[PDB]
Amino acid sequence: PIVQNLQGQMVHQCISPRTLNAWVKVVEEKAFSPEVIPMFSALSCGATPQDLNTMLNTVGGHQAAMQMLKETINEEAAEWDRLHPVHIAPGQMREPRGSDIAGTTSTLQEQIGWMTHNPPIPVGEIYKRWIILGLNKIVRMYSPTSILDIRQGPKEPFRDYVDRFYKTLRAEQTLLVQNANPDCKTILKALGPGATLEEMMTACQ
Amino acid sequence: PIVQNLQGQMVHQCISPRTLNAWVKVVEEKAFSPEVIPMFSALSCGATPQDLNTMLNTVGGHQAAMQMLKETINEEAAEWDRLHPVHIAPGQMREPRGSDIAGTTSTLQEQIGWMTHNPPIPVGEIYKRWIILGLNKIVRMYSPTSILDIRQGPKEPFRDYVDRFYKTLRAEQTLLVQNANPDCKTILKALGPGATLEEMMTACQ
Amino acid sequence: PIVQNLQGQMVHQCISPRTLNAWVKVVEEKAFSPEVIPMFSALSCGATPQDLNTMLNTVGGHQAAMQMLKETINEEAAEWDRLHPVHIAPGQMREPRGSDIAGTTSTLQEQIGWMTHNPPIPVGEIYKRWIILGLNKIVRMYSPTSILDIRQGPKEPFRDYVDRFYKTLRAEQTLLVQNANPDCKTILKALGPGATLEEMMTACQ
Amino acid sequence: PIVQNLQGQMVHQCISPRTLNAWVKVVEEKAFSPEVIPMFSALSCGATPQDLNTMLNTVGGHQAAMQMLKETINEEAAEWDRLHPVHIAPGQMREPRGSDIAGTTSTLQEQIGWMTHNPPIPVGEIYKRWIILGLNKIVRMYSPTSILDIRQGPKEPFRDYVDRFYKTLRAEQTLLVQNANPDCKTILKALGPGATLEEMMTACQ
Amino acid sequence: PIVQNLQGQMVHQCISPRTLNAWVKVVEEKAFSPEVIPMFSALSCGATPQDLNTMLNTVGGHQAAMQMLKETINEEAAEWDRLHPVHIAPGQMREPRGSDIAGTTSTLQEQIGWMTHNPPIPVGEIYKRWIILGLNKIVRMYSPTSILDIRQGPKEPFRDYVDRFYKTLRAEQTLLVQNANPDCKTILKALGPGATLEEMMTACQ
Amino acid sequence: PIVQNLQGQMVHQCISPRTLNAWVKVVEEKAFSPEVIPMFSALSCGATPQDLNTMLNTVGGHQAAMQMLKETINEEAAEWDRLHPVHIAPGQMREPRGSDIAGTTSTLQEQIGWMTHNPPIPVGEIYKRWIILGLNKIVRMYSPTSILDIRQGPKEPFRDYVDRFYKTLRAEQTLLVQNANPDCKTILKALGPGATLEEMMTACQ
Ligand SMILES: O=C(O)c1c(C(=O)O)c(C(=O)O)c(C(=O)O)c(C(=O)O)c1C(=O)O
Repeated sequence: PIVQNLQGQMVHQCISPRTLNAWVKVVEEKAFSPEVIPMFSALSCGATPQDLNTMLNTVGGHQAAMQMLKETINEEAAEWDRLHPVHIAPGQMREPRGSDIAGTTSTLQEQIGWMTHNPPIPVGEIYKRWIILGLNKIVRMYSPTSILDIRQGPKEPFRDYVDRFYKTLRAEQTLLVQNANPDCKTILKALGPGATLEEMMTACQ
Repeated sequence: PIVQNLQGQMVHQCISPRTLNAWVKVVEEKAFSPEVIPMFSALSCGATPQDLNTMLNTVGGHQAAMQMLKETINEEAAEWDRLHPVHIAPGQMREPRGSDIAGTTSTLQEQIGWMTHNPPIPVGEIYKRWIILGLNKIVRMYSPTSILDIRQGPKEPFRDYVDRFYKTLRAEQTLLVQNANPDCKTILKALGPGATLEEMMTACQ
Repeated sequence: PIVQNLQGQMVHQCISPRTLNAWVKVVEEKAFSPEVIPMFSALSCGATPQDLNTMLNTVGGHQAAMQMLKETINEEAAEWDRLHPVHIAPGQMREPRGSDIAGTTSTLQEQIGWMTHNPPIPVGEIYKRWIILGLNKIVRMYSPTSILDIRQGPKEPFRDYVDRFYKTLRAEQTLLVQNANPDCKTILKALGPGATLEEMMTACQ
Repeated sequence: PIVQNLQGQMVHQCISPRTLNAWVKVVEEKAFSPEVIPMFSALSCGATPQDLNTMLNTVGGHQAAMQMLKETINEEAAEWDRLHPVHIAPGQMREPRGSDIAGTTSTLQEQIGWMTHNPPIPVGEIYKRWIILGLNKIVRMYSPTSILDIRQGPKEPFRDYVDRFYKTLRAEQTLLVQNANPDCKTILKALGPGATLEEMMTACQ
Repeated sequence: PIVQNLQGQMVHQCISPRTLNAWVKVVEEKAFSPEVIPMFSALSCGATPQDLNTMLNTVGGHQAAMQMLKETINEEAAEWDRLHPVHIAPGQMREPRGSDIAGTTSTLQEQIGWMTHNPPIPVGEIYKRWIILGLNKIVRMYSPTSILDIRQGPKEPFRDYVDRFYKTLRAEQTLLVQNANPDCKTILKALGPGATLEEMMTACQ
Repeated sequence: PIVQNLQGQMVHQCISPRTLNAWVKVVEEKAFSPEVIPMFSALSCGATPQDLNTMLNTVGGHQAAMQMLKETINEEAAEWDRLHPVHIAPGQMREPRGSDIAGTTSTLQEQIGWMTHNPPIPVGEIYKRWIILGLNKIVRMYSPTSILDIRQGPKEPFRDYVDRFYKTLRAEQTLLVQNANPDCKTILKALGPGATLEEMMTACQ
């Protein structure tokens, strides 16, 4: 990543073994559950494109997902090149193409040059956005259940049902009441409109 | 978070893999037991709003709770906007709205600008207060037992009973004596008024 | 905590995830065995009152103990206010009350101001003393056995007996010989007065 | 490795116990699965040739692989010497031979001298390229299955089949449709040409 | 401990949670096996007397040993006071007594003052020597077996026997041949005088 | 060890708990498998003689090996004294004897003085060489099998056989073909001379 040193200059630092292991382990344990995306984003804080490829490339499983991700990245790269055509002046900085942002045709030094320029050409942040776009599609693809099929069991605590409901809604990216069981549905219908989730949860507790 | 470097300037630092993992693990292991709140507060020391959302968003379970939390945050944000209406001067700092404090409509750079201003506009601390307000409501909601139902068993050591009593009181946010078993109740009644907890515990040991 | 930076100024630093976890784990594993107190003291090196409350508040169990601790803290705070009555001059430092030392009515900034003043008003150290006073009372309360009941078994190695003896004495805060078994008692009686523990242990080995 | 200090000079640092352990553990757990190579590359960020040999030499198993790697390294070293023949001026820097790049005939001090020269003679990066060339050959050798033999089972979810397919293709370094089972093959044939992987995966979900 | 900062001044640093845990764990796992002493010495590098007491006091078991250690420390302290009698000049440094070196009657500030004086009065190193003296006595006391009773079994590999022999000798603080089994004894007798351990081990392999 | 600080001076640093634990654990898990030596060398990067003794002395088992190591060290020390006889000028640096290099008769301060002199008298590196010489002898002694006895089983994959072969050769410090099983021997004989290991392994795959 690029970080501020103690003196206050923006310097490149090696990606840490702790960061590398954290990402690999979270993918092993959580696959593409929605909460993996904000973990990815936080673990890649200050990442160069090189770092971002490192993180993606260190994943051993899920190669169907990783191939879908490349497709998304290539679509975003092509759209970048459409909006940002490029024409080298000796010792000067060239303008990044899509594949330079994605780290496949740019060097680490070029990446550092862009990201620490004044003003910065934030190739790490641009690439991270494309990756997250791609990961969101994967999360939704691998979401196993429609919210229409999240219905409260006859003996299921309301809390547990609501957990399943909003878990599913998050992965999928009135119905809460309609899908409740008969006893809690009746209680919730008599709360009237504009009840908060807290009030519903209290009511069916 | 925003931290003091070695030289003494307030700089942004990436949230650490250790911090991220600690929060996720404490929620996995403790759910919304009351002691999770001071852990949250300590793990988010110096946090930007971005960091605070990261921590909340990396939680995979408990989505009923996370949705209740958003409701609380939105109520606190709306009350902020009521008390702090906002009117951009080129190169100048805009005033934060509720949704800027909550990190949903403000950039990391804006957040850093506010938090390191002289005097600081402490958007991380303001947001953390709203979050803790929300978490406290959740702790109380998920508190399983009334203090009225914490009663000492016939063979239950007084210490163990008092542990359950104050554990419950903490989650719920004279009765100690009334809920004691017959033998310890008699001992405690004869200590008279103004006995300390230490003296009660000694007496029934 | 407040620490010396690399340059040599006294700066506030966030309490680390490692420190937080170490304290929580030691309480989980050891409860109020006497050795927990020096661990507490070492883990809270340079602690502000805020840090000290964090450590105490992150403990999930033992709420009978934590309530006894508050009582001790309140007694020490009241005695502080008796010896140190307080009368704000714009931009000047106010004098700390007991509840300010205990971190319940003082801000982090006030705490830093006191602890880094020249000379320092060491509110973290003062509060830590009160807490340790309280923890010592708890260790003694939870000490399960009188030293009078630590007696050497007929087949019990002398070393193991002495371990139990001094373990108990430490928790409780001639008898070694009297409580020894008949065979070792006879050996120890013939060593005469002024035998070291080493010599006794050698003698009964 | 060679790193930037806080002041901004390029200094040698000892390889960390964390880095050493991470590499050894990844080889123990993953052997020569393709994802081990980007992990190697990231763990050896800023590595001297000495560091690179350390990492390779700390591997206890897989000595057939490590011997094949030496062969590749020696071929790359010989090709370096063919393109870069060398002729010592007192106190001056000598030009590196292949075996100097590979760290077998150069000292740590010579390596640091080359890597921190202006412009740098990047012996660590040159050697890392040769090593990765060698590791790629090993990954391919140890790839157990031809892509021709990755065929979807009659009850096998399409996702799981695609995972196996691209996993195999990666190790090996239209067919997706041809190797699908009859039911999904029919669905995929009716999508027509130019279907994305996402669309295929959606179609057979 | 007292350490050199980045600038090069001798500063106090808090004892780390990692150091504290390492010591406690090594005592839990190894008790007073001889190798615990060099681990102690290395873990207490730069330690103040306060740090040294912390390490000793965090040990929960082995209180017979810890009491023997105090006896040794008190003997060394008394001998210090015999050789170094002491007579306070306002703002000046007082001379340390034995109990000041042992950290029982000196403050952390006094300890830092002595250890960072020019020339240093190395109270941490002096105390560490007394502690190690004490620990050595304990290692020897808890050594379970005489070297006279380490004899090679009829089927026991010579290597394993030599391991037991020198393990015992280390704890206890020609015979190798005499205690060997008949077959290896005969081989070793025919090597003649001045055989190295390597040659003996080769001979009986 | 001696390290470069952030400013760029060569300073002494305490050996870290992580380093100490890594060495102890690698010896526990791997004993004197050949790969332990490069791990030792990397873990003792920048080590003083004091640090090197610490690492060796913290090993609890393998005392036959540790005694053989001392013998090797004493032979290397005696040869040092033969080549480097020594004659103290007030405030000046004395010349190191063999036992000073081995850290048994020199102080930490003397060691630092030699290692940071201009030019450095690299006593840590000199001692490390002697230790590694000694460790190599031990690796070879504890090598359990002659390369003559590594022969491919009738059903043994060629890869697994080659792994055992080069593993053994490494510990021991044409035959590959001769020791292959009949079927692979025939294949390898028909490749002709100058086949690479890769080509042999491909051929028998
Ligand atoms: O191994 C490290 O270099 C390290 C250490 C460490 O010195 O033990 C610590 C640490 O002080 O405990 C920390 C840490 O602050 O938690 C880190 C870390 O930043 O994660 C590291 C490390 O860089 O790995």
